[PDB]
Amino acid sequence: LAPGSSRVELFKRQSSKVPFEKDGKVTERVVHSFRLPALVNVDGVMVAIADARYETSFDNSLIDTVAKYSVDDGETWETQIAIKNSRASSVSRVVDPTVIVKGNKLYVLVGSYNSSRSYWTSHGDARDWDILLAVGEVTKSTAGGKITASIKWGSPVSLKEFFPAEMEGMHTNQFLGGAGVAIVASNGNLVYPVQVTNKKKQVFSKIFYSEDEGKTWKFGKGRSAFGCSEPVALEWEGKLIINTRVDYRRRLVYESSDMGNTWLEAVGTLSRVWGPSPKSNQPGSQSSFTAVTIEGMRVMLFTHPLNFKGRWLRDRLNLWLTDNQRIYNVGQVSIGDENSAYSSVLYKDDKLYCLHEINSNEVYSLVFARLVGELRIIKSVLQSWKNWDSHLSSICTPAGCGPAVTTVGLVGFLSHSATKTEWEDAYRCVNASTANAERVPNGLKFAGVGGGALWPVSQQGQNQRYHFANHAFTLVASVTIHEVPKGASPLLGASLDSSGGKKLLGLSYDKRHQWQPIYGSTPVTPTGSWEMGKRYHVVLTMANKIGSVYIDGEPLEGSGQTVVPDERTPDISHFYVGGYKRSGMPTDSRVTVNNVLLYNRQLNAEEIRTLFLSQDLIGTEAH
Repeated sequence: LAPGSSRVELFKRQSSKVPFEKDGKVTERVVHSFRLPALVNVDGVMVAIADARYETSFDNSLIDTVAKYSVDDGETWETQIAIKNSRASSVSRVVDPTVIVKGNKLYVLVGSYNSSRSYWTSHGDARDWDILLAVGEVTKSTAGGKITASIKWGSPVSLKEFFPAEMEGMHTNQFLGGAGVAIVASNGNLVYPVQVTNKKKQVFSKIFYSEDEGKTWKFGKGRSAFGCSEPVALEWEGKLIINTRVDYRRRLVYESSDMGNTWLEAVGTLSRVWGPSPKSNQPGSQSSFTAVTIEGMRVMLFTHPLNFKGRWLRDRLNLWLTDNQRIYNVGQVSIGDENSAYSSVLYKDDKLYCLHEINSNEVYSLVFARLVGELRIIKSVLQSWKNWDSHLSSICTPAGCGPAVTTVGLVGFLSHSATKTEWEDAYRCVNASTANAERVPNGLKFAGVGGGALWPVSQQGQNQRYHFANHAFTLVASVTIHEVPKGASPLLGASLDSSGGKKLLGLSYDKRHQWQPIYGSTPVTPTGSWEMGKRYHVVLTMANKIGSVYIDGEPLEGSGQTVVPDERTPDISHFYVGGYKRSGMPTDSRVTVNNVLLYNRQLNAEEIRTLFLSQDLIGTEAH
């Protein structure tokens, strides 16, 4: 939890009480565990919705959906049960409450089970299942000169009638919301990303939406891959972005521009960025994933535990900030090494909050945190992004001005800022490590075996912000060679392995004053010519499994070559710059590199030309 931030235990395990209604009687009952936080703003009233697991944290036990609401930004709260289970048995439960806010209404979708003690994904059929929608209506009043609010919960309605018996190649079994908070699309539709099972017990995500305020529901035709559960979605630039949990694998993120009719993996932005554990081989988690506008910039906030412990412990809830280009680790929201899996982040009236689980010995509370430090950090980073984008965009490029330098898809930029061991990302997300580097205006001058900079890709580890590079990228830099090498020496490239010996696409230079563009494993053909001391503009582009290298805005011989065998998807380890940064690699690159730009797409010809013409103008040095 960042400095300045603070929290309270709001839904306190084995302590907080809820109004338990049964057989027409209501008793204030202590709840063992609270899980599945959903925190929203309904017309000025903060509402925290969750599972009240009365007797045990075990999923298949007695659970009602609890709501707490506050009209003073979380200082004080009222408590209610928003949805009660069927009371059919000792383990009846309404589960995975998923919340949409629209106007003054809360739409809450829950699965409902009567007696099963088994996990829902293990059920061979739906005999124990129903899917219910309850609507809470929030009204504010000022009887008494002080703001008050109340929420009237309607009886739940089954939406089972809207669940088709079959979907393409399958027979449906059950579905649930993805938990947390869902959305109202810009066209007014209520949109729930849902997790669905078929009779083979596979799980997959779908979009389940309503065009008539929840009276009828439809499923989008398309779906995620199997294995994607607890989906969470937001709308971004006219598309749904569906961010899914994949146990034991990296999280898959999809985009859909037609209400779920078609799903495309967001390989160029957010898919596979977030791993569920350091080695991405443990269970995943529910995640808060929202689009908000902070100081005029639309961005997305995403949370997920880092889970260093493994299994479902899911310690170290981390918050991420992204404008769909750069992905910034705001930091750890939870405290120390506590288990802290599920969460919900709310941005309301320029304050940031998070309601999240803490788990000791399988007894769970929800803490309500005021993310003061986090918002401060976020605003600082966004200012940096807006400022560098503005700086680059405002440059009058050489003819009257030429086309603007493009910042669309610009993800990282290594320029003037650098410390003894790092070359700093102007966008503040991923620095490059360096060796044998001397600072020069807008870059670094390298020399000696082991010299160079390493801009990590898979080397980022659990969370891989540059994963998009495995699908498409453009890497741009200005370079100057100061010494003729003994053989061929590296200047710039994307490496598939840690050494730099296995390259996806790179540029080297040789003793015959020729460039050696390297296209994957293709035998290298030296080409062109360069002179010592002259600065050259280098662009490496990769898209559709094809690599190109440009020098001074012109593509080198060999460009347009396949760099990825059509079968697999690359796993780039890092970009190397100005050397391999590997003492074990035999080369000595004596070169200066300035202004390294990384884009998450293949730049077009005009864009490349503009960057070439504007090389002397883009540095961060004076700014």
